[PDB]
Amino acid sequence: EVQLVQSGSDLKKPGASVKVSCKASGYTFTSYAMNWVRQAPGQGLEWVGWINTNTGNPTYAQGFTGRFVFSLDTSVSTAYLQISSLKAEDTAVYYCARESPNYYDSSGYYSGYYFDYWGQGTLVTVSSASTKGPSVFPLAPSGTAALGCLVKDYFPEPVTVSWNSGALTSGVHTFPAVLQSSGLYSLSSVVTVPSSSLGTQTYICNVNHKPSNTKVDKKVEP
Amino acid sequence: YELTQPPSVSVAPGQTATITCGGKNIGSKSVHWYQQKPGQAPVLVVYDDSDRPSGIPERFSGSNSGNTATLTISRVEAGDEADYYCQVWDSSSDHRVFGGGTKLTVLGQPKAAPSVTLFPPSSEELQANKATLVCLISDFYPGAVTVAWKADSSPVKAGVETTTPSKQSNNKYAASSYLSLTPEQWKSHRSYSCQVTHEGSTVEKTVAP
Ligand SMILES: C[As](C)(=O)[O-]
Repeated sequence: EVQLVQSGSDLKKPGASVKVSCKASGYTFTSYAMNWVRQAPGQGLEWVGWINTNTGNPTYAQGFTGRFVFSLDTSVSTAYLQISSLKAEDTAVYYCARESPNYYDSSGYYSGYYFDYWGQGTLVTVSSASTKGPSVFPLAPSGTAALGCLVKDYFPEPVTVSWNSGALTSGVHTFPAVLQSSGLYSLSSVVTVPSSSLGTQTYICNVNHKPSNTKVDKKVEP
Repeated sequence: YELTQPPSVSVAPGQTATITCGGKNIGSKSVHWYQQKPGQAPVLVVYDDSDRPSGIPERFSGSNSGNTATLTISRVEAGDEADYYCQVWDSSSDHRVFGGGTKLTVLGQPKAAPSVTLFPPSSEELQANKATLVCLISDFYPGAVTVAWKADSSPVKAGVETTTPSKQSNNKYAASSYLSLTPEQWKSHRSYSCQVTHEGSTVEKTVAP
């Protein structure tokens, strides 16, 4: 039962370095090659290179020469990926994958080489942004009316939005965040309500940004 | 060595999808196929042109001859909706190469035009010497949209930030776009428009200072 298990998400500043781990189990680590593949967000798979698990000798794809380093710790059946002088374009999910046939199989030349088992992936985020709590703004409605709230310029993800402390759930679209060129996030939540904006039919959005201890209750009025 | 794949393939459920992978003398190489469902890691679905790893259904097949390799998927289910990638090993360079990938869409519902909501800057934001126009886009199918902003008929490219579409609980998509301006820029025009193009049709909304 082959398993490849990767280290968790990592957030790094431009210029820094990352080390990503890949622990193998359920097979002879030193009998199979380990490959590394990159996937930038919303893009295709890109082969980074392979490492010989018996010698430690790495082979890099074109352009993955210089800042990418493969290494091993065979005693703990673990393979490492290191990326130095990080740039914002290094923001990607990194997968490790076992390759078949193995080193000692004579069928390799004609039948090789495919990635039969993959790790779950490690997201490496490269950003110059610091922790920042958001500003929350009411989005006033102009037989139904839409009202909402804008959760502006925070870092990092996540934030949660609820309406009237949870008591309001029907007609609620909470939209995924946008990443701005500043490196900060923004999102909106909108509620469609029957046009009964009673002088006191209160609509409050509850915003939580846990990484900055932000909790905001905003009344949304016509 | 280059592998060329069509970016997009659409299929009616129960019908058969065909995904091609072109390469000079690809027939002389072993071709493998990976299925990647959203938010998940790739899974090997076909290796050595036509073999299936254990657990992969008989509906998945492949062929490889001359300059084209093909992944065929019979009686397509909603569960088959994913990105498919082909891969080869090059004995000359000792590289493994991936094609650019094909998004497979299983058309499980009719075309739905986006519903668009446009909000002007709030009083609170204007007080903090800032101005954001919020364009909320929902319930569109298929999951692809283009957004353009307009001021006094002119195209606005600066200060625009748009999300990728996202699958909602119903099987429709949502997206949003934000236009950041200074309070003076906001007040300097008669109206601002958010224009959302979906399958060649534009849904437009206007807001005025
Ligand atoms: C039907 As809806 C809540 O996605 O506008």
